[PDB]
Amino acid sequence: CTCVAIIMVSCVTSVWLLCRTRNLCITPYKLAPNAQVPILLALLCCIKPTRA
Amino acid sequence: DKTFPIMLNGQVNGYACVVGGRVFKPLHVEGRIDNEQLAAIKLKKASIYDLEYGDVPQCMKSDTLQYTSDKPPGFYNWHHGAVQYENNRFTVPRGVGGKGDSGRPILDNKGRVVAIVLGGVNEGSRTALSVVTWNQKGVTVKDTPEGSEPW
Amino acid sequence: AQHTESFTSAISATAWSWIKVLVGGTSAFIVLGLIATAVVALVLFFHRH
Repeated sequence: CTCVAIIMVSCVTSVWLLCRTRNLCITPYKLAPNAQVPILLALLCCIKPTRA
Repeated sequence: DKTFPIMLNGQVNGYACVVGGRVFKPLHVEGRIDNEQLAAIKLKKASIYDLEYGDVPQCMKSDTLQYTSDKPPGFYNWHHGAVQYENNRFTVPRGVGGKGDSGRPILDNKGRVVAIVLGGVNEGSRTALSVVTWNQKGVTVKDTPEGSEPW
Repeated sequence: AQHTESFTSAISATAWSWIKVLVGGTSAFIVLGLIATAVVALVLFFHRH
């Protein structure tokens, strides 16, 4: 039960930190719909690619 | 120009364009062409790129010259008005965008075809057209707006 | 018989080479087909923008 509590208290520091950076990946780019994102951050470093 | 209507029980439900090399006809419409020399066209289905078989001989070839890429955002001769943009279609006013007039070409200042309309009956206060475009070197791209009904 | 015959007591080394060729090559011929549809989808997606 200590093994499933350390995992569950560290899996909630994933989505608190990975989705924190994933919001910071895209918010300087939905503010700029007239500029093209770099291809490194389009798929690899940040998830969401260019749409239309 | 030279564009043909498609007959379905005596009424018009689409327009078929011809470009030098291959004719065009939208997938969402149906009926019979209005030409004896276009009655022998081998019809076939395709993807959303709207590819038809242009098996017409040399007799009526070189009708509408194709426009290349690097299209400027300037004036374009729509049949029922004018379009002025490049990346997407310019917001044409209300009234236009009815039904049964698919496939109408958007011409240029020199009488060259650049896009073929496919859908977008109504979006609200304005009207966005889903057309086919050539991106940078001539690769044909089908571009659509959010929630565009075929037309 | 002193021994006990099993299910795989008859297959030789040459017969198992034809089992692996008939299984490995034809299964990989669908993997080439399955990787082909995931490549031209990526090409046509890059033509959109």
